[PDB]
Amino acid sequence: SHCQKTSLRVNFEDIGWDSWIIAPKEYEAYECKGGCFFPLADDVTPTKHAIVQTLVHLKFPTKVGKACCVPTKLSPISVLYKDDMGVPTLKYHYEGMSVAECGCR
Amino acid sequence: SHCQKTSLRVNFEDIGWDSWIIAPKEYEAYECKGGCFFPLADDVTPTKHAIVQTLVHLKFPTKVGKACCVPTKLSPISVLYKDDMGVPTLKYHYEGMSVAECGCR
Ligand SMILES: [Cl-]
Ligand SMILES: [Cl-]
Ligand SMILES: [Cl-]
Ligand SMILES: [Cl-]
Ligand SMILES: [Cl-]
Ligand SMILES: [Cl-]
Ligand SMILES: [Cl-]
Ligand SMILES: [Cl-]
Ligand SMILES: [Cl-]
Ligand SMILES: [Cl-]
Ligand code: NA
Ligand code: NA
Ligand code: NA
Ligand code: NA
Ligand code: NA
Ligand code: NA
Ligand code: NA
Ligand code: NA
Repeated sequence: SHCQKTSLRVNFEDIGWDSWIIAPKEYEAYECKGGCFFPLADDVTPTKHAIVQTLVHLKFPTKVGKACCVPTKLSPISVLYKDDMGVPTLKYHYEGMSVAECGCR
Repeated sequence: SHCQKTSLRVNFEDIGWDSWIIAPKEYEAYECKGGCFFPLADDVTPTKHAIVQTLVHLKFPTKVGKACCVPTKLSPISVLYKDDMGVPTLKYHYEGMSVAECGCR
C-alpha cells in the first residue's frame, strides 16, 4: 500500500557485471515500492521536505512531482571478484548493495 | 537533463500550514528533478543499489522501476509559529525544510 521494502533478486550477468564478479551469481538487493501520499504510516519516517512536497504536489499535480519511496539505509554483501591480476579476491563488505530501510524522501 | 536541484517556492497557506506558521508567508524549498539513467554525471553521487536498480530496470522496464532523483541532504529554515499559548515563537532551526543536495537513490 505505502512505501515498503519488497523483494528483488538481481542476476549479475543480466546487468553486465559477470565480467568482474565471479560469485555469487545472483543476490537479494530488495527494492522500495509504494506511494508517499497522505495519510502516511507510523514507520515511514518522512522528512519535512517530503511532507511539504507531497502537499504541494496535491495542490499542483501538474507542476510539482510527488515524493519518492527510496532506500534510506543500505547494507553490504560479499562478492568474489577478479582483480587486475585476475585471481579471485573476496570483497567481504561491498557496501551499498542491499536495502535495509525504505522511506519517503 | 539529469538529477539536479531546481527552484520550488512553497506558500504555507496553500499547504494548510498558515494556521500554525505566522511567518514567513512563502519560502524556497527547492526540489530534485531529472532522470537517473546512464550515462551519469560526475556529481550525481549515486549509491551502488541505485546503479544496480537502474541496470535491472533497463533490462526489465515493466517489472522493476527506475531509481529516483531525491534530496540527499536537507537544510533548515526559521519559522515564526504560535505555540499552545498562541504567542509568536521563533523556531530558529526548523530542520529538514530546504534541499541542500540532490542525488539518485
Ligand atoms: Cl499523516
Ligand atoms: Cl526532516
Ligand atoms: Cl570489505
Ligand atoms: Cl566484520
Ligand atoms: Cl565497497
Ligand atoms: Cl556512467
Ligand atoms: Cl553505495
Ligand atoms: Cl532551533
Ligand atoms: Cl546558530
Ligand atoms: Cl525541527
Ligand atoms: Na536481475
Ligand atoms: Na533474476
Ligand atoms: Na496543477
Ligand atoms: Na562479520
Ligand atoms: Na506553494
Ligand atoms: Na507559490
Ligand atoms: Na520487462
Ligand atoms: Na546561526
